[PDB]
Amino acid sequence: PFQSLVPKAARGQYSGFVRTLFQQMRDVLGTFDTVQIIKLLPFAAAPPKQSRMQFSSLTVNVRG
Amino acid sequence: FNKACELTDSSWIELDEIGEDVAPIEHIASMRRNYFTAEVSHCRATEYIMK
Amino acid sequence: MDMKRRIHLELRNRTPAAVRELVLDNCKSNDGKIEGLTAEFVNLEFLSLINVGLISVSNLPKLPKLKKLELSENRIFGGLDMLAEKLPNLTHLNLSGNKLKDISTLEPLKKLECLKSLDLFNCEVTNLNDYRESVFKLLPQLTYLDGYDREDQEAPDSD
Amino acid sequence: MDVNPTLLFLKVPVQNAISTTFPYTGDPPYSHGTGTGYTMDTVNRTHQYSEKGKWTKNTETGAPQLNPIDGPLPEDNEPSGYAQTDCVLEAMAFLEESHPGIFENSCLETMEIVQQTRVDKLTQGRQTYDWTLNRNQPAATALANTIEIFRSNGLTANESGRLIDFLKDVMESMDKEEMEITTHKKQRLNKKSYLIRALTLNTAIATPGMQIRGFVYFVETLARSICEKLEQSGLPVGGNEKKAKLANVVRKMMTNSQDTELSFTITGDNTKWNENQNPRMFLAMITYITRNQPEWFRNVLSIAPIMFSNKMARLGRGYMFESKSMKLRTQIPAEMLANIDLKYFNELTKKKIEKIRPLLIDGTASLSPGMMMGMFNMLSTVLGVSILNLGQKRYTKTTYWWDGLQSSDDFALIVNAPNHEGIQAGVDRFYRTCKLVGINMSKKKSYINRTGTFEFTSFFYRYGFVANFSMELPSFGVSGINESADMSIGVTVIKNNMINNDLGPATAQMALQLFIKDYRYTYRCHRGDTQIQTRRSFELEKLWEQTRSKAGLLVSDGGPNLYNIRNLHIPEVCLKWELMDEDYQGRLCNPLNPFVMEYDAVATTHS
Repeated sequence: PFQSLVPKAARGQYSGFVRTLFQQMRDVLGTFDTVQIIKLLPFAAAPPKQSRMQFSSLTVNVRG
Repeated sequence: FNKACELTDSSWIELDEIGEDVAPIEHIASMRRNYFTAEVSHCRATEYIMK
Repeated sequence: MDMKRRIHLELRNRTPAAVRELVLDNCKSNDGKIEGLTAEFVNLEFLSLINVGLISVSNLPKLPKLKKLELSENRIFGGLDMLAEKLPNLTHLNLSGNKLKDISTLEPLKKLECLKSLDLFNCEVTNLNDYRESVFKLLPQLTYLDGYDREDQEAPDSD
Repeated sequence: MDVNPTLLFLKVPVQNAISTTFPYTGDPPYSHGTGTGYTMDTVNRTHQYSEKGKWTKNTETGAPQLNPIDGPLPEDNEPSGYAQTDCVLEAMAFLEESHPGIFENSCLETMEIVQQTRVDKLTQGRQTYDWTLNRNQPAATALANTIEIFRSNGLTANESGRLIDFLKDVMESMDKEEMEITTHKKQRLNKKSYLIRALTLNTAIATPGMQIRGFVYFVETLARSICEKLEQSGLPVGGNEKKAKLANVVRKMMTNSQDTELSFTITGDNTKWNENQNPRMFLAMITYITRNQPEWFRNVLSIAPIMFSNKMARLGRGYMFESKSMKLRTQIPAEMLANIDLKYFNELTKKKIEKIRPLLIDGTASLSPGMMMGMFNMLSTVLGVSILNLGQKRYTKTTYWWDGLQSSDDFALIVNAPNHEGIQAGVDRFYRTCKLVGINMSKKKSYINRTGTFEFTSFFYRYGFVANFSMELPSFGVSGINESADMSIGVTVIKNNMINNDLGPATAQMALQLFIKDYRYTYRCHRGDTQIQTRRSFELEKLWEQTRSKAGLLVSDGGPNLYNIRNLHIPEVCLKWELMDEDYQGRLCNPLNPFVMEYDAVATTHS
């Protein structure tokens, strides 16, 4: 259901991004923030696509 | 015109919110409007509109 | 100074087998073709034919190691099929300012295996709609068209 | 690819994507046709179409007048104003016969309307010509000035307040030997000059003075009362109701049009409608409608055509001469067109001026032969419907019979016949019977195609589906009164626009979104969450913090919008009632404020 809100056009590019970030929390020992996981987890439930963009804000559509 | 019909890397029109969608006709209207706004938000025609 | 002269002027008493980057711009073409270069150039990997009045690349030499060719500011209107066979390893082509006017003209480039950039600025083919998408579908191996990859993200430096 | 939006029609029928062909939704930023040139040209055209009439000189006004009625019959497929009085009277008699009592009932209703209507009804209109200033002013100012001048000259029956008394005063003024006009300037107009000033139209490209409007209103009231009873007419109605008539007619002509009876629809358009209708003929038909009626009713209703048939026209502002070798820009007023040497102008304008010069009196130009647009719009439709009624198959006495719709220079004609020769003869009988009454069909703007598809006043009908593109998108912006009124108006605009001028749900929602954006950007009342930093943000922020039920805040108090399609008829303060905090309710609607279809809303601190 969360994936319904996320824009389709950039639905995948987010996932990859987020996924990558999470990997960098499992490789760099000692870095682990619960808040970041609970914040960005639902954004990583779509077929990932790779890109070189540095996202500053992940957008979600509510009531137009 | 050919360049005015092309996408761009930006979001030029940022519309505001609407009340909840209860009526089925409201759902259909919202679906149409959301698809359209997604297809035209990023576009050079919107760039000309806002400029 | 036409090509034949400047080539030697740029040969600098150094044998053709030992050139890795040759620069020949603004010089001339015999009539509309490259003349002066020869197949003995085998170590070359960067040839710049910029601004040389050039109507075609029919008589281009055979450069196995070429990787960075650029024909900008010339007047090529086709005949790019030769570049495929004659430059198998080319991976950076710069066709900007030429007289290309159709996607069909870029069909021959589809058979280059290792292609990474194709600059196509100021060419009448760039005025079409869905220009970049059509080019990226005709040349699937491409990863940077005009400088940007697929989402208008600039190509990273150090290429 | 080279994008070709027109090619979209290769897949979707044209009537489905017809909206694509309408360029503007709004009044363009340019003026299309106006000025002295396009008025002189209209005068010349109106006289040309009646050049074979009878020329006379008006005793009172003293201007040449062309009377084409009962003139030579036309000989070529070109416009002609030579309306035949016998033909028009016969057509209206047949219209009465097919609709018994229509004229009598309409006359009785209009007569009841006359004895009640107040003079105030004459100010609910548009720009009007002030005979006291030779300018254009809104209706109220014109009426007030006319009443003041009438009182100053001794005419005071208008004090009764009834419009008919004002008309009596107007008629008395037309008889006075001298009218004194004192403006906030002292001037005196002799009988002839004032008579011309009251029989003039300024620059719908012309607006009548105040004397004419009084009688025009009653004549058009009778016309509307007649039209409302004719199913053929489509002028008095609008919106969804009009969409019915179209379907209805296509049903009438296709009930049993299947026994080989070929059916054909002519989408038509009458060429130079206004420049062929003859006010003398409007008098000839009003004298027929108002038969066996009180003499006063006929007299009051017969005075609008009488004043039009002698009407004059003011050419306009004038011309502008530019010397590009001296860098000079001078202006020539229209009043000087009667003497200025004809060398400055180009050839076409020179010909126009030369042709119109004989008709120039006191700076105006007599325009007897034809009507002008915007007036008698509903009385012309009655003539058209009468013509459409002459194809009832009891009035053609043949095998082809036509019957359709007409809306004052826009018509669709259905011409059922048993074979193609029948269709080609039933179209000729219409195009010829319709020339005798001065109506000219336009052959370069019409087309005939088998029944099941046509166009009627921008209501495109295709196989039962009617697309309504007659009216334009209204301005979806803040009215500009105050915070409370603007929300009530803007939402109501979208509602009643959806009801009347068919507007899609999705486009309605996006219009609402744009309206909310404009609303929040005019009165700085962005959402509380939103980070826009205006002078009013801080106060809106704190109010956001201390409200537990943030959903109940008004859109003007930095709250969330709650308007969707289902609740566009509910005022804001009553939509967001249960959601408000009791203390917030008390604060907003406190009668101790230091601050406090149209704008139907609740009063709050915002007003």
